[PDB]
Amino acid sequence: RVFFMDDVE
Amino acid sequence: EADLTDWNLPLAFMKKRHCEKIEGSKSLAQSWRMKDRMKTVSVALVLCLNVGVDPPDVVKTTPCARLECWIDPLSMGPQKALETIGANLQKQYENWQPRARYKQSLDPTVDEVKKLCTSLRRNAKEERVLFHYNGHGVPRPTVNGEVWVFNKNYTQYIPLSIYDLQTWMGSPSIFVYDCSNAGLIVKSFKQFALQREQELEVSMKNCIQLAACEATELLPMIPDLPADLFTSCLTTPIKIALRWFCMQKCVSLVPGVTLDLIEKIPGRLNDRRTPLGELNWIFTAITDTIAWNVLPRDLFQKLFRQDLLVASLFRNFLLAERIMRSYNCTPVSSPRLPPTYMHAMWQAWDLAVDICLSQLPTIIEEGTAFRHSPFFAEQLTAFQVWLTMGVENRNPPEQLPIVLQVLLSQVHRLRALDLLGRFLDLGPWAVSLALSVGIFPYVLKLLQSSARELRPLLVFIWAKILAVDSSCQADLVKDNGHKYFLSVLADPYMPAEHRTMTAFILAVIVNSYHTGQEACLQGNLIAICLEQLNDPHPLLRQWVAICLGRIWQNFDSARWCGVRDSAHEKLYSLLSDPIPEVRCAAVFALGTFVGNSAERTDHSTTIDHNVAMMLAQLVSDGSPMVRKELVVALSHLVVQYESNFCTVALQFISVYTQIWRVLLHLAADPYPEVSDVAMKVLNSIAYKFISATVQTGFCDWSARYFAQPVMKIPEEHDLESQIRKEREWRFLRNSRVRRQAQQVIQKGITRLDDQIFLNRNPGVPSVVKFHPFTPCIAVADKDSICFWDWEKGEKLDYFHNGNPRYTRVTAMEYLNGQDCSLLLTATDDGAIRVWKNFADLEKNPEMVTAWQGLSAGMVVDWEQETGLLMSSGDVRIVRIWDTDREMKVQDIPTGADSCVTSLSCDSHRSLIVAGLGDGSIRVYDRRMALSECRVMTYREHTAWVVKASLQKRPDGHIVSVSVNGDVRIFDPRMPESVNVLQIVKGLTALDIHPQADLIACGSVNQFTAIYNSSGELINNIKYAISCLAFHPHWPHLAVGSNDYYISVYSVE
Repeated sequence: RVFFMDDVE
Repeated sequence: EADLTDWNLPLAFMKKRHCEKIEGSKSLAQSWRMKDRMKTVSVALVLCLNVGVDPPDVVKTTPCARLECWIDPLSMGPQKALETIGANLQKQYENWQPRARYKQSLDPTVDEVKKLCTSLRRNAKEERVLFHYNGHGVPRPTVNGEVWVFNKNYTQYIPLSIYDLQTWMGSPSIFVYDCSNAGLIVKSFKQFALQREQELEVSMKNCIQLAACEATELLPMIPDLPADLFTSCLTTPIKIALRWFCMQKCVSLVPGVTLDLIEKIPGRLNDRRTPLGELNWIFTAITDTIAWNVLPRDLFQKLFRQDLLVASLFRNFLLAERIMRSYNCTPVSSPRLPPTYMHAMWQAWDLAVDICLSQLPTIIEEGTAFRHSPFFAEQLTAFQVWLTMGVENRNPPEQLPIVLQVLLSQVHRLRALDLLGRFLDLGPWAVSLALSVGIFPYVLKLLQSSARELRPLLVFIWAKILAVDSSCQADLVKDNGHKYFLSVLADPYMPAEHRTMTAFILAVIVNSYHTGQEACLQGNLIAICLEQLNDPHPLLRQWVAICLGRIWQNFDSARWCGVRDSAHEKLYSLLSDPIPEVRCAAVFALGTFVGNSAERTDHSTTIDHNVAMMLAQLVSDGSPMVRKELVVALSHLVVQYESNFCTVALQFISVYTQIWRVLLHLAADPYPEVSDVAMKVLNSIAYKFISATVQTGFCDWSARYFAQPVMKIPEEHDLESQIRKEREWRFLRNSRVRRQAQQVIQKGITRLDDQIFLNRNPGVPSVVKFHPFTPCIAVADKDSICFWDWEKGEKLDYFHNGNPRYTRVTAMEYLNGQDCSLLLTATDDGAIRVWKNFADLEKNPEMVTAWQGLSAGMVVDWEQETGLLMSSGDVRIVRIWDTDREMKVQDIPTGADSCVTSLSCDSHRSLIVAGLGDGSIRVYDRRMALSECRVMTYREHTAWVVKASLQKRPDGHIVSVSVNGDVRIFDPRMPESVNVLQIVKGLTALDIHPQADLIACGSVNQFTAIYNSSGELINNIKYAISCLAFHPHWPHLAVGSNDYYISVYSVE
């Protein structure tokens, strides 16, 4: 992915 | 006043299923999908810095600019400085693309660069390779298209042709130039690409270039900024951005901020909770917003959404352009990006940086707590403000990428998801825009979160996305999001609306998708649906039934699972559901369950027969859509048992015979579409291939519901809407009409001999019905239905009711007379059909619904207040049809051999009366049991009862008249007649007026007596009169003789 999604479980 | 009465009247046959045509919405060409995913497997860093020696071309100033990659070369020796600069640049690039083969080249020779580029291309033949060049230590590129590098002895700069440079490289590659005349390099690259294209006849779009300056322009030499400026912007945007901000006059607004404090800024680029991470996040969001708002959709997807490294490079290139514009420096890129230095988002960036770094002195000295920036909260507030009045398809909001960015973190995740769901609720265009921005992968990743508060928002968003675009089923199954949806649907505590939302999502996931069907079957979705099948919610039951139908569509394992769970037996209950939509869904599910027998054991045959018989009792259904779904189910049955149906058909030229009879009944259906489908199905059996199978659009029509907005208030509730204003005007007109009629009646009744108009009709006027308020009368003929007016005196419409020759239109009624009136036309054979737009200028005749009733002619009596419809005829049965549920509610036996010649009821009471051919006038009260429904039965006539009408007054007086012409007024509380009158020896037709007790009779000798309830002679009009009708409010009477003439009479 282009960005970094955090705090996903 | 009388207004309250009109408002609280249900509008029969006025709903989505009746107005909108039952069909699936055409799927738009969804291009939000990414075509390919490139990766920068390797990166080439060519650094021709020439530390310790100044190029002859440019005479550097005494202070000059000595900062390259945030390193001062002169303080640590030439070779050591060069090596550390290379390592630092590699670290900076790894900050964005940690996984890539970085091969630094420090002051290389043409052969060294050749070998490096060839090796990198061989390693990654079809993946992007970044080529970084620094021409700070070498002379400027020449117009001929050459780049200067060093020889072995470092005594002379040897050129390197761009032609050979790209010959060594490959088509997939991106070039970053940091030179003085980098625009010259870009121009030479483009010219060489054009030369290659010309030569090929007898790699221009694939290659991407980032240049520090235009051909003419020179790099800045200001001592404060780094010498390596373009690469600093591209790779370390935040540090250079903060330095540049600290170099501007805006610092005057914030005293006590200096570059020294910037050097000691706490936090890192990753932890978004720290000031530096928050600043990096804000910068990323602002650059993404600028790119999305400014660049076109295709270029934005190609550059800022293809791969991480290129997207980051261009996002930082926006900042590079903004920074270097102030120094008479114009960066150049291979795809010409429209300028972004004046975009309004840079002001927001400056404000955010100011607010963030205004607290820096306190953090450094006092060690206070860092308060998070309100930038994201303010942007989401702006997005909410836009949504407040964003119903119109105006310019898209500029905060969509901001919402995308804030979705990443958890601080404002709930509000971001709520706002995104609200935006998607706007319509399919909103969801297309959202998916184009690139929310799909991140929303998909959200399903991995176990936070119980995200389930409603996530299911709303995913239901919208699946409604607009059904190709997301593969992605959802791949990521195992169907497990998340099943967990959502398995929670009784969840609100019903979100549960049906998830049911729709699951139905779309398994819609003609074997992988998804298997995944859901292994998820016990059959049991989950069954447990939630009897829930008190129409839409939830409908969509659970649809999901069950789609699960076992051409899937034997799902059918076996349902049989083990007794799915068909439990689903049988929905066949009696009052809501027609749930009945249609259940019929579709049962048909799909039947259609995949695939020649299993005798138990399969028995279950198939049981389902066939349970569906075969659904022929007598009021909803044409449910009958069409039934016809599809029997078509599936036929396909499963083609040979048996063929044998049964050839037999007549006992299970399958019953289904054949049902299909024949559906073939002669009043609704043209159902009849056509049934006839096509039967013809598919006569010539006995796969092409004969037809699938209705009911499922897609239901799926269309989630595409339309749900959150916003319905238009009906809108007080100032045009539709409600028109309805209010119509109700005011109706109230005025009633008041005028009452005033006229209060003045008494005078002789009525005025002939408003005399005309000629193509056929025999059989039944004439007056529209209560608007000046229109519907006259039905043997093969047509005319609509005439007594004010303009012009023929408005001429229908063909559609019934065959032997049949005839017997009864007629005006549904929803107060407003949006329909016309119910019931033929002698039982076919009841409803017409719309029958007296409109710009609208053609339309059929709303129709359904074979029953099965003297046939008599119909509509009751608007309670919404019931009662039919009777030659049969000994008085059926009670409910238009709300579209099912026969009660079946009261007539208990007489003779046919029901007339039928009427008293409002607000159950006093169904019925004139009989023998002469008896029977009264029925439906409140009590069917066996005791009969109340009174008095026989004082021996003839066909022309009209046993009833007065709407509380003291109802059944004015029953037979062919003998003797009037006998009866009461429901007296078994004997109260008034006995004799009028005409031979009577043909008559009508009665409830408000004014005027009984209009006919005669064979052209006489037309309009007498009173007391029998007093009033008029004897001199001209077979086979149709009389009284306007329900006015004292208007229509007379149609055997000759095809129509006249209406009034009192002065």
